[PDB]
Amino acid sequence: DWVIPPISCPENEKGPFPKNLVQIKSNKDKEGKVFYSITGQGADTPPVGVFIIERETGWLKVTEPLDRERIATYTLFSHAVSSNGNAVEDPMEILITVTDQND
Amino acid sequence: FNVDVARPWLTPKGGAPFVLSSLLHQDPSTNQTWLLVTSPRTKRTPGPLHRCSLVQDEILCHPVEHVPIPKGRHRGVTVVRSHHGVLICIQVLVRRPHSLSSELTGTCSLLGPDLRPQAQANFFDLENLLDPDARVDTGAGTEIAIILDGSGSIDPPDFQRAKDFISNMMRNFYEKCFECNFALVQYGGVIQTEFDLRDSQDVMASLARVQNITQVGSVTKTASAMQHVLDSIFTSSHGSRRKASKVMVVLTDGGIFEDPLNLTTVINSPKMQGVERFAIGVGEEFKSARTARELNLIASDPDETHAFKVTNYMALDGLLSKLRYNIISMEGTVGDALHYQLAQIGFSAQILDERQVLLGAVGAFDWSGGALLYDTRSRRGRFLNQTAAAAADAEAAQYSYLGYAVAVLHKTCSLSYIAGAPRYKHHGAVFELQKEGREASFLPVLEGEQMGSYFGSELCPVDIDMDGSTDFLLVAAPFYHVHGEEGRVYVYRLSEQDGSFSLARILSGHPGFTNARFGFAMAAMGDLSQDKLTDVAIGAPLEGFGADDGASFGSVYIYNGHWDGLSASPSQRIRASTVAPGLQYFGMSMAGGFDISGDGLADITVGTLGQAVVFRSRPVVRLKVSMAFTPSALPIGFNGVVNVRLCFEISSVTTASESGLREALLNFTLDVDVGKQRRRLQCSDVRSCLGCLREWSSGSQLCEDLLLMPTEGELCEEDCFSNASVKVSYQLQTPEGQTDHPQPILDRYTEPFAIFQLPYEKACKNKL
Amino acid sequence: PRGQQEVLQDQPLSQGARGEGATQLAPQRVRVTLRPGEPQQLQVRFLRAEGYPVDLYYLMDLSYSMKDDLERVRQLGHALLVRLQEVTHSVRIGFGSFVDKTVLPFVSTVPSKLRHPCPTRLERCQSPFSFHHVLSLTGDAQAFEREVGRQSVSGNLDSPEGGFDAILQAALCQEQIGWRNVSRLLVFTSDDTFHTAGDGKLGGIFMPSDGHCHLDSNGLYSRSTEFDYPSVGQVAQALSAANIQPIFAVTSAALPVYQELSKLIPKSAVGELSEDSSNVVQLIMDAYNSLSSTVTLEHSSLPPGVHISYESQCEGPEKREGKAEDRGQCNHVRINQTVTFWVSLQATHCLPEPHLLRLRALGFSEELIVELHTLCDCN
Ligand SMILES: *[C@@H]1O[C@H](CO)[C@@H](O[C@@H]2O[C@H](CO)[C@@H](O[C@@H]3O[C@H](CO)[C@@H](O)[C@H](O)[C@@H]3O)[C@H](O)[C@H]2NC(C)=O)[C@H](O)[C@H]1NC(C)=O
Ligand SMILES: *[C@@H]1O[C@H](CO)[C@@H](O[C@@H]2O[C@H](CO)[C@@H](O[C@@H]3O[C@H](CO)[C@@H](O)[C@H](O)[C@@H]3O)[C@H](O)[C@H]2NC(C)=O)[C@H](O)[C@H]1NC(C)=O
Ligand SMILES: *[C@@H]1O[C@H](CO)[C@@H](O[C@@H]2O[C@H](CO)[C@@H](O)[C@H](O)[C@H]2NC(C)=O)[C@H](O)[C@H]1NC(C)=O
Ligand SMILES: *[C@@H]1O[C@H](CO)[C@@H](O)[C@H](O)[C@H]1NC(C)=O
Ligand SMILES: *[C@@H]1O[C@H](CO)[C@@H](O)[C@H](O)[C@H]1NC(C)=O
Ligand SMILES: *[C@@H]1O[C@H](CO)[C@@H](O)[C@H](O)[C@H]1NC(C)=O
Ligand SMILES: [Ca+2]
Ligand SMILES: [Ca+2]
Ligand SMILES: [Ca+2]
Ligand SMILES: [Mn+2]
Ligand SMILES: [Mn+2]
Ligand SMILES: [Mn+2]
Ligand SMILES: [Mn+2]
Repeated sequence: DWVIPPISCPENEKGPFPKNLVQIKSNKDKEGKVFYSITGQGADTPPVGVFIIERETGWLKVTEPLDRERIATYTLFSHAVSSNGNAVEDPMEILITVTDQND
Repeated sequence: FNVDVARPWLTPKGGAPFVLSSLLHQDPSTNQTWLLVTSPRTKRTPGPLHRCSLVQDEILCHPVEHVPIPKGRHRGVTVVRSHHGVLICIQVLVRRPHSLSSELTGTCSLLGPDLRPQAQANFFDLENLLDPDARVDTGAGTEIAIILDGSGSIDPPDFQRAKDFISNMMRNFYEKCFECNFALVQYGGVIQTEFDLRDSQDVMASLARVQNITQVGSVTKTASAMQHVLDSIFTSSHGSRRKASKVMVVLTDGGIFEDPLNLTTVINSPKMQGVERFAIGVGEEFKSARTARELNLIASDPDETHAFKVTNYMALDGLLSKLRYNIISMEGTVGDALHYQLAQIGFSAQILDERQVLLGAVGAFDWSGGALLYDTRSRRGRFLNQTAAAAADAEAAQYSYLGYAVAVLHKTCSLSYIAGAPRYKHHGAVFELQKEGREASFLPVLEGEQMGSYFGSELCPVDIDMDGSTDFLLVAAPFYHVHGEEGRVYVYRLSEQDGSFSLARILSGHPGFTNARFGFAMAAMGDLSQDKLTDVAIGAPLEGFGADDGASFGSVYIYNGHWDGLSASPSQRIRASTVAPGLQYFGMSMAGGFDISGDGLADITVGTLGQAVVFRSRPVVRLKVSMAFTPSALPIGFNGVVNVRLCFEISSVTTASESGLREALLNFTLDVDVGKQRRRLQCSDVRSCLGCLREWSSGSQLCEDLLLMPTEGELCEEDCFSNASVKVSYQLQTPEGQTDHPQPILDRYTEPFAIFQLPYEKACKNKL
Repeated sequence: PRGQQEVLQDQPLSQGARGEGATQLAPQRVRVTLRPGEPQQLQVRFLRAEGYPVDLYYLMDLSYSMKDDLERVRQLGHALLVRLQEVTHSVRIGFGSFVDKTVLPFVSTVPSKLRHPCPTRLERCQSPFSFHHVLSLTGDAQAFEREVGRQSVSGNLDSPEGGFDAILQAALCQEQIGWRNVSRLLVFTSDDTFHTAGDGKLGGIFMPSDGHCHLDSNGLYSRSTEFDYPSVGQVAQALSAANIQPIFAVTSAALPVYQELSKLIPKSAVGELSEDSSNVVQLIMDAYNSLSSTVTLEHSSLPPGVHISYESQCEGPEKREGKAEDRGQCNHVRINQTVTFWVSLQATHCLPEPHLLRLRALGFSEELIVELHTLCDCN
């Protein structure tokens, strides 16, 4: 299970960095320590680490400024593992849109 | 009388077999005689029947081959005999699936005249064997392990709902499944047993500890919980049974979290083989496919009807549909009526012909009874019972035990079966099969006179003159009470013209014993008196119980047949103490009438409790006695010699009488001039005539010449003109020495004396 | 010189239950001055104001057909004990139980039903047994009530119930049942016919029963499965040998079966265990009131030369024709009945001038004292 609102990050913001967009919240956290590892094109495959997540809290952060007009959307996933190494939540296909500036 | 209590043959004491009954059997086509003995099952006894024959003056025993094999406790071995074959029945126990009570019927094997096997019968599913048109001719449990998730991520309301599910399932399973036992476990974090299979023996306590369980939160360890359930609940160390079916009810949210053991490491493990699994989803967090996959992997292979929600209390049918039980109505409860479940067919038996046998059914229809007439060739039979259609109330006929004994009557026209019902109206009755129209049923013809006497528990038709008819019927009341249980045996003369029964005599044991149980064992022993009539034997196993040292106790009476019926008093009474020490309950089973000893005479067998005795029988010699005088008629005033001749000879001869006649002795006295105040004739050798003791040589003759003469002194002057009378009295004395043969005996029903006359010559025109 | 006889103390009769409130004999002291050839006489009287002791074994059926009738037996025990304890000071009451033999045709053998014989597992029940001695004869009434109010029902397969084994074992097991050898009553409860000798054949039991005790330390008749049920003759003989009077409190439906049994066991009585249960209590009171006694006058050894004799009179002018020592006894005394005696003393010669002796009823606490003064010399 997951608790995620719709996702978007505007174009070409001003720094500094990182900046918080949304939270990838698991569900079994009431029993403790559901760690994370975002993946997919955009985090762990070029373009490298444009989006990265903190391992315990779940904050999805933008690392450097964006533009849609080079890539329209950045699809992603999330591994979510417990402290014993076993997977907990299966990945959910986040899909972020850099919402156009009409330019 | 005939029976030779001097040299009784006994089976070895204590060791096998343990004889419960003994019966002699002779093969008509070979004239071989064996002493068959039935024994209960033990670690030593090889079977339920042995054949024992006399070799080196010792009874040696071996097992019969194709007889059925008893198993488990002893429950009854019947062996009956006829010149057509031997029939051996063994009461056996069988339990059917999902039945809470067991059946108890017979298994019977019919061997031929030579103890080879001929027919087989297994009286289970008796309704199949029955053919109600057959002409009657007359001429493991289950164990449920509840694994309940109190791991947290389950709010208390969901815990309470799961608790209610547990309680409702438990109550229904206890109500409608009897052999069901429960266990419970809770695995939030640590694994914590709440009650065990041993606790489930008390329904109320187990149901009471359900609604009291408290939650443990923490983390969701399903795999470790299941491994613990396999390793510490479904194990004999905690009351789990080997054969009982095993089931599980995982009541989980499907949220496995931080558990060392892969849940496939457990479901594919060796121990999960043969264990059913039901999953149930507590609460609602099934928003994703992972929970569904986990919950179904917990569920057994057919996911249909193995995954549910706590809200559907109808979830666990199929278990309640397949584990349903049925009870035989018992002593206050409702249930299936007793038809044939505990019939005990084969309790008594009678071989009628080479094809047909008649078996008692003491237990049929609430122990009313009956008798199954079984045609072994075609394997079909008819049930013969008392008719309940005359009045709708059949309750009056329950617990009659009709068929406790069975017999036949060889009337001049047709057979007529009879069956003892030793609890009819608490007296007992003897029934007779009567036939009318298209129906054949038992009706009460004889009735007892005392409560608890067991009148009709033993029957013995007797053909007193061996002519094909049945002249008397003996009916036993072994527990008749005057002071103690002395026993009693009625003697019913049987009418040739009408075929009805009329009482003739009532027989009772020797006075002085209060606990004889006279009438327990009756057997028509054929001909023992060597006179072509039928002799009977009646046992009294308890005669002598507790007397003196208690070395031995029991008795057997012999009733010689007579032209007008069974004798008034017994001709012999064999006592336990006079046979050999260690005989207890001597007289409980009897048979005889065949030559097992090696000479032409018939021999008897009396089985004690734990031994069998075999008695040879003695020849009966009846002596022809004749005489002559010299001079033939006493002259007038005779002072001269009165020479005598007294010739003895035998009147009936057999091979055994020839073998044994010639080592006993003859003893005869002469009494002269019987009845007078004074005698006319001396005895010239007083020592001789007044008593002699001779030995007998050969052939059949033994004669002696002895001398008399006129009395010494003045001769008589008051009775000179009348006759004299000479009386010879003979007795036969038998030494106890070790003569190989049975020594003879004089007939009991013939006078031991013979009288002659010695006339005198009167002075009239005619001397004599 | 001339003789004299005198009475030295006075004591009236009373009708108390206990010894202090009860009176057994005439006053305690008298005097007699004997002289050679001059007999003197004294008068005595006896009364049984106290009641005899009693012993009462309550033996009830615990098969399932009795579930509806158990209230009746539980009330019958209480209504019996109250009545008996209101009359006799020294009652003892025990308690035993029975179901049937543990072999197939009589009792189911499958383990599940052998543990829980009742139809449903929610029922409170107990495993089958043949005889279970629960409470040895005791004077503790509350113990009897507490125990009889605690037993649970068992199961069975056939309507006939084996209570004959229990009766025989109660008769034969005297040392551990607790009989006092005073007066015995057995109260047997059931609502079914009974098994008799011969029925064991159906279960494969061949060994005839034997007259010996077979109670384990816990009270169970464990070896029951190996012996046959006793015959009515054996039961009658055993009860007669032990002087036990049975009283069958049986249901109105099983009553016809037990009214024929009452004819064979001579002294027995049969009643109906109704909802009121006063008739059975009355039967048991009639059995208790049958107890009678023969009172004899004991006496002490006389001094040299002295002699003594007796005479007796029953209710009414009746005497006893047997002279001398026979007239020292009177028979057929029951509750609150009285008899009388005369004792004559004589002297042949004197040796001690003063002397004393004592007499009493046979085995009674109260006694009599006589002071003798034998004289030879003149006044
Ligand atoms: C087995 O024993 C029986 C009984 O003793 C034997 O039966 C007897 O058999 C004989 C013939 O073998 C029958 O007839 C006899 O034959 C001649 C005249 O032909 C004569 O010696 C006799 O008077 C007699 O009639 C005899 O009647 C018959 N006995 C009876 C009672 O039926 C049988 O033979 C024996 N079996 C074997 C195989 O030895
Ligand atoms: C003598 O034997 C006959 C059978 O040969 C007995 O009659 C039978 O009695 C049974 C009693 O249970 C009847 O069974 C019926 O079966 C079903 C299933 O329960 C149901 O329709 C009835 O409630 C009843 O129980 C059976 O119909 C009846 N007749 C036959 C032909 O079998 C008879 O009771 C025996 N008499 C005595 C005195 O024992
Ligand atoms: C031959 O038999 C007669 C009886 O038929 C025996 O007579 C007995 O003799 C004894 C003394 O020896 C007497 O006391 C008996 O009264 C006689 N009669 C009976 C019936 O016993 C006689 O003894 C026998 N002869 C021998 C040598 O034993
Ligand atoms: C469990 O076993 C499966 C294969 O059966 C494997 O793919 C998986 O990684 C193992 N571990 C877990 C936590 O499921
Ligand atoms: C049961 O109730 C008792 C008090 O009667 C309590 O001590 C205990 O914790 C409760 N829980 C269980 C599981 O027995
Ligand atoms: C009763 O009397 C008998 C016979 O004298 C004696 O053996 C026994 O000990 C006494 N007491 C009991 C309880 O049987
Ligand atoms: Ca005839
Ligand atoms: Ca004869
Ligand atoms: Ca012979
Ligand atoms: Mn959890
Ligand atoms: Mn009842
Ligand atoms: Mn009952
Ligand atoms: Mn019963």
